[PDB]
Parts: sequence; C-alpha cells; structure tokens
Amino acid sequence: MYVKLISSDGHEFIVKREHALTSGTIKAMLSGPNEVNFREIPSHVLSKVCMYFTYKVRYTNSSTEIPEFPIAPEIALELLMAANFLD
Amino acid sequence: QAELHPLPQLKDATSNEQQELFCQKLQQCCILFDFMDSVSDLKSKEIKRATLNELVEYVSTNRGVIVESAYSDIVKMISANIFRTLPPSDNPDFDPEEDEPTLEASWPHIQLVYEFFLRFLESPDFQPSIAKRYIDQKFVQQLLELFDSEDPRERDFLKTVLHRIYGKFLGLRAFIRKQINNIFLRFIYETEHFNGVAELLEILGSIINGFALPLKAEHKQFLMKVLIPMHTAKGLALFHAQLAYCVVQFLEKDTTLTEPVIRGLLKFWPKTCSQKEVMFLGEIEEILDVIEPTQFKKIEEPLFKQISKCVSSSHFQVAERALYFWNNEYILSLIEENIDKILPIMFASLYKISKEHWNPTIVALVYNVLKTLMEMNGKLFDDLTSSYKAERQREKKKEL
Amino acid sequence: MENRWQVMIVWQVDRMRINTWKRLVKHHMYISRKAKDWFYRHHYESTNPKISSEVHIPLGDAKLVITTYWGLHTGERDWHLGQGVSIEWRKKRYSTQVDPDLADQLIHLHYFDCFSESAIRNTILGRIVSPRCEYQAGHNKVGSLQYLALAALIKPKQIKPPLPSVRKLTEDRWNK
Amino acid sequence: MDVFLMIRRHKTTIFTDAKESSTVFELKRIVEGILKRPPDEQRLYKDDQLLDDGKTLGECGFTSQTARPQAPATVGLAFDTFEALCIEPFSSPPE
Amino acid sequence: RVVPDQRSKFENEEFFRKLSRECEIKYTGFRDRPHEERQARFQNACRDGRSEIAFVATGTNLSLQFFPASWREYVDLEREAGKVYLKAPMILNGVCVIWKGWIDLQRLDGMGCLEFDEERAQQEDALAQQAFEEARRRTREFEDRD
Repeated sequence: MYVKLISSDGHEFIVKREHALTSGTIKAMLSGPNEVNFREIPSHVLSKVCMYFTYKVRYTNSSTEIPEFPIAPEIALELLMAANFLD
Repeated sequence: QAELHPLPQLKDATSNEQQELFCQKLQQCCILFDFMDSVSDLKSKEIKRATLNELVEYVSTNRGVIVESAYSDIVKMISANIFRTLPPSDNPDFDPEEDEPTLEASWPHIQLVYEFFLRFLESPDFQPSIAKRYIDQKFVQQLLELFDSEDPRERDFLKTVLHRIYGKFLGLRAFIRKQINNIFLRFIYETEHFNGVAELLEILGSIINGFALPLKAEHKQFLMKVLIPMHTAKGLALFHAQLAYCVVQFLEKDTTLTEPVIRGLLKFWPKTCSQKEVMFLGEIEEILDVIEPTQFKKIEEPLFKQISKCVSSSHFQVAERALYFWNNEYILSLIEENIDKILPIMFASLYKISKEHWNPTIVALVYNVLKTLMEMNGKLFDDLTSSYKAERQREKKKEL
Repeated sequence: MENRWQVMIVWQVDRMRINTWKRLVKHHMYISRKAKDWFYRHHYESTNPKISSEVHIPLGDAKLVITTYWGLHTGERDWHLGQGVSIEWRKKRYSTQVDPDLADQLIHLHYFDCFSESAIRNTILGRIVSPRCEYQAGHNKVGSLQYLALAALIKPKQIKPPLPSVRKLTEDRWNK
Repeated sequence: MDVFLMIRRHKTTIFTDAKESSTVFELKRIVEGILKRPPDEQRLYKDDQLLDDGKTLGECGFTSQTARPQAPATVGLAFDTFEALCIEPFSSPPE
Repeated sequence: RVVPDQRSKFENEEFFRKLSRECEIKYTGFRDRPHEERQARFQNACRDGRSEIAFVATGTNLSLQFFPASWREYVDLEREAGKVYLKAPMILNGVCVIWKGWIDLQRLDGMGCLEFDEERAQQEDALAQQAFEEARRRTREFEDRD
C-alpha cells in the first residue's frame, strides 16, 4: 500500500503504490522482477519527481484549469537525467 | 580533376588542425564539377557529396566549430555555387499554370549547399557584426536575381534565406526594403518575365506586420503606387491569395486608408474576364468585415453602383457571388443604417432581373433579396414600388 | 407528430475573436505556409444558411471540421454573442463532437514541429537540440516529466503572429 | 477541498491526501496505519504554533489554496517521549 | 464494455462534469422585445418547425442549438400543460448519450440533465470506436522518427 524510495544522497521517501504505478521503470522493476534504490539520484531531484507523481495522479484524465508545475531553470539538467532514467 | 584523397573526418581529427582540415575541405569543395554530362566524374561526385553530407553534420553538431577566421571561406564556398549563371528558359512561351516545371541539373549537390547555408545562418553564435563586413550590400544584390529561377523547390529554400538575413542583419533592412520596392516596380510595367513573385510576396507579408504605428510617408506611398496597381497583373490567378492578405493587413493598421483603397480598387476593375471578377469581388467582400461605419458614409455611391452593374451579368458565377452579398451579417447591418440611399440604386436592377433570367437558382436568391428589403422601412419601398411602378408605368408609356 | 431535428453544441463567441481567427488561419495557410494541407471553405457551400465558414483539417485518413456561425440571437439587440462555433470529427458517415482541449491535441499530431527522438539524448551532452517545439497550446495535458523538463531548458520561440489555436477561439472571459 | 501534506524528520517523509473538514484525527490515523506505533505518542508541528488533537484546517487557517499538488504543506512528525525538530534540508546544487 | 468506464469517468472528466450535473438553463431569445412578445415568439417557434432554439447554462459559454432537419428527438408540449419537454440524442467525445430537458414557458427557464443511452452502441460500428480510441491514445512527444 506504500513503496519505500531511497535517495542515493541519503534521503528516503515513501509514496502510495497507486501513485507509483504511473512510472514505467519502477513498475517493471517491482511488478514481476520491497526495496528500490535510485542510485546517483540526489535528494531534491527525487523530491521533485515524487511531487510530480502526486501532481499527475491528482490531475490525470481530468482536464480542467490545472496549473503549471514550476521548475527553476537552474534545476533542470539533473531533473531531465532523472526523468530519462525513470521514464 | 585532381585526385581527392579522402581526408580524415572531423570526428577523428583532434582539437588541433580542426579548422585547417575544415578550411581545406571548403577549398576542396569550391570546385565546379558540372553535372550536365550524363556519365563523367563517376568517383569525384560522391566524395564531394559525402564531404558536403558530412559538412552539414559538422555544423549542426558541436558549438565552437565556427570561428572568425573561417568566415571568409564559408562565404566563398557558398557564393561559388549559389551565385551561378542561371540556365536560359527552355521555352520563352512557357506556361507556369499549364506546362510542367523545369528541373535543375546540379540539384543533388545544390540540395546540400542550401542546407549548409540554412544551418549556418541559424547557427547558435553567428555574430552579425563579424559577418557585417563580409555579408555586404553586394551579397544581397545578386541574391535577389536568384528568385528568377524556374525550379519551384529552389524558391522555397531561397525565401527562407532572405527572411533570415532580414531578421538578423539590422543594417541592410533599408536596402532590402528599397530593393523589394524597386524589384516590384519593374513587375508592374515592364516585360515582366519574373516568376518567383508568389514567393516574393510572402516576404512582404511578414514585413508589413512589423510596420510601426503611426505610418510614415515612405510606407504610405507603398499602397497607391505598388500594391494597388498590381491587380492589373496578367497572372493574378496565382498571386491573388497572398496579394489579398497584405492589402487587408496593411488596411488594419491605419483605417483612414480605407477610402483611397476602395476608390483605387474600383479604378482598375476587370472588364472582359469572368474569372478575374470572381476573385475581385472576394477582395471587396473581405474589406467589408473590417470597415468602420463612419468610413461607410463615404463610399455608398461608387462602390454599390458597381455591384448593381455586376448583378446584370452574362455569366452566372459573376452574378452568383454578387447575390451572396445579401447574406452576410455585418453587410446587412451596414445597409440597414443607410437604406435610404442604397435602395434607389439597386432596386431598379434587382426588380428587372426577377422575371427575365432563365436559371431558377439565380432567380430564387433574387426573391430573398427583394423580400429582405421588405424587412426595412418598407414605406420607402411602398413609396418606391408605388412610384417605381409609375416609372414602369412610365415604361408602360414607353411601351405605349 | 413532431418534426425531426439535429442537435449541436455551439460555443457562443463575439465577432472580434472570429475575425482574428480568420486572419490567423489565412496567414498561416498562405503567407508563412506552415499549414498547407488545410482547407478553408466559404459560406456559400453549405445548405444551412447560418454557417459563416468551415475549416477542414486532414488527419491521416480522417478529418476535423471546425464550423463558425453568423448571427444567432441577432436582430437589433447587440453583438456580444452574434456568432457561434462547432467542431466535428467525421469518418465514413460517423461523427462525434469533440472538446476543444482534445481538438487542439489531435491537430498537433499530423502537423508542426516537436522534439525528435534524439532531442533528449543530445541535450545530455549538449549536441544542440533541433527541431524545437513552437506550439505550446498542443501540450495542455500533463504528459511525461521529460517534456516538462525539456521545455524549461529551451523556452520555445514565439511565432510572429500567434499560432492558430482552437482554444483561444472558444473562451468566454466575459463571465469568467 | 482536499489538501496534501509533508511530514519530515531524520530521513523519512510521507506524501498523503485527506479531506477538507478533516481535523487531525484522519492524518494521525493514516500515519498510525503506516508507522505501526500507537497514536497519541506524537505531536504535529507548524512553525512554532502548537497542534492539538481536535485542531482543524479551517481553524488552523490552512486552506486548499495553501496546499497544491506542487508545494504541499510541511508539518513534520514526532514520536522516546519527545524529540527535537530535526528538519534537515534537502541537498543543494553544486554551484 | 467501455461505455460503463466512460460513464464512471463522470466524476473525473471535464466534459461530463460541466454539462451533465444538474445545471439551470434558459431559452435565449431575442431578449430585446417586451416579455409578452418574447413568450409569443418562443411559443410560435416551438410550434413551427422553421426557427432556431438556444439553451444557456446560465453562466457559461456552452449553448445547445436545435436546427431544423431540412437545413428519436422531439420537442413535446402537450404533456404536463404549461411545460415543454426536450429530448436530444447525441454522440459526445465518442460515447452515445441522450439529452433530456424541460422548460416552463411562463419563466422561460427550467432544468436539463444528461443520461446514458443503452442499446444504441453495438449497431453502429466497432471499428470507428476503436479507431477513435487509438487516435486519442497517441502522444506527439518523442514520436517522430527524425
């Protein structure tokens, strides 16, 4: 009912199993083939991607005046690397 | 045809001698191995093709590939091919609408240099000031003559080059604007063998969209001296769609030009061509969706007099579009306000066509027009139709 | 016995938005020539004498028709809601009305430029990104995190006149 | 309507949803259901204002517009009897 | 059985949640002429099958338009005297639905609601349903082959 996520930096988050289903990589890693480690991933990048999970599940198939999801320009390259790894 | 030993690719070359290898390749491909011969230089063409194919890759890849010292070689490289002697027309009486387009011989290699030019003008750095000394007024002057080409594929690539030069080079804006005015002024009254004006007019569309407000005297003279008389072109059938847009867009800037435009439009009215009038009516119809009611108070007599002339036409299509005028919403709103003056002009002609034409479809719409004017101050209609019948009684007296 | 009828969904708009749409569609059909396979249909070709214009957009072997309508509710009064719009998708006599937020998404599949397959990979090592997106109204959904991150690092350009949007056409603003 | 919450201490965090009029018991029941540790042995935290068992968002002043699926409200967690506020910040860019 | 899923999406979809959740509607007429004239014109239009009829959410941009078929629906009036009953089948976003409404001519407003139409799903065509679903399932991003 909750999957535990460990940041390579040394942070650990936990997010519902339903919320995690929206990402292909973790589902393939876990559904079929507990603990998952996102090695190299900094703490803040993991926090932002998980916040994106919450956002997407909340604002999925529904199409309303959903707001923008801010990403400061200085924090962009590492988020892109994380997204490419996870998606 | 000196032997072209395949030099190591820039991927294998280290940081050093990279420009020297790059520059040497540009001098290597500066040659003019002609493609008119059916079978010759069977090995020289592909290595030249491979180098250009790799050259396009080289510019797109990496960032610091382009350096100041290379600027001269690229311009010499590009100018050696694009500034060619254009082949003479196969047929002086060639029909752009009917005859198939003429192809180009060196196109397989030309496709790469124009691509090389395009990805170079759009390069990440491209300091224009460095290129200001090298891309001078002489480079642009010969570039315009290339629009006279006959291959349609080349014109589209050529147009994107001109827009890139104008949008980046802040120095030759006056020259290219003056050149654009000069080259058009020839096409209105001269031999007029130009064939790329359809692509040329596309640039004019994006140059007037930037015309700052209020207008200047130089921009004012553009309309009455260049654009408006262009409707007298022999081949308007292919340039009208782009020519109609710029007139409307330019009008939308300063609305005070509506009166000169409409009167100017009515001066060069088509006389003997049915197809010319059909698209011409579409020009006036478009204007009326942006016209101001006050500006209507100055063109009721001349504009509507022509429309009352074209309804009594010998061709259905000319009458068909004109009869569709009484179907718009803004047009009907305008004619309701000034019904007192519009009605006496049309009604003499709208009633005559009611019982003389053969096709019921044209007559069917006419009934809708006459019934529409009954949805107005019909006392004037009653005053008309009582007097008008007396004028037809006066015409009955003419019969008598 | 009552007569038979057809029922449509029509979005009520003001004429300034209609004429702006006509200007934008024409400019990008003809002048800049990005949307060249689109068709623009004048009012004198449909039986219903309220259609103001039709735009047909080929989508592969399907098509999408956006129809504008002139005076409905008009006649004296005023022109806040003189015109109207409807959107239809037809294939082999089959038709369904589509929300604009989905109509714009469907147009963008067979049309303008978006990031290619290697754009993401080449962003990593800085080997320049090309082509880059010029139509941000076609990504109104959430989409993958990759697109959102990428759009941040290369802010797309702005077409000189605005790119034509089905969403700008159908927006109230009057009532908010 | 619903809001989203942040609870941070040491190297653990939780992402969760609840209803609007929920006072504090629904949040405490969820974390009970997640930490397998009896409930009252806790204290929520906001700034420095004390959090009570019956406190509610509206009374608390937190509103739907305060917590969005892009920056959820942070309140931390606590459990032996009492501990300090170990709000360790996230990592920073290398600059 | 994807229609039940579409209906379930009632809570989570914009386009079943903005026009099928109990919303007050009014007939949008000339709006200028005096009230008695408005009622007369509306009633004349309701009998005669030569006109246009407009319905407003009273507060939105959405309107329902009934056009004459010349340019299983009906506009019944005798039932429940002083009421007009509106029934309109449609296909919305790929799912076949039925629109039912009623207007009181004294006040020129009333109530409308939207419901699912059963039976009418398997006879049209499986291929068009699947094609539209597949079309709407695609994403442009990272799709082009360079």
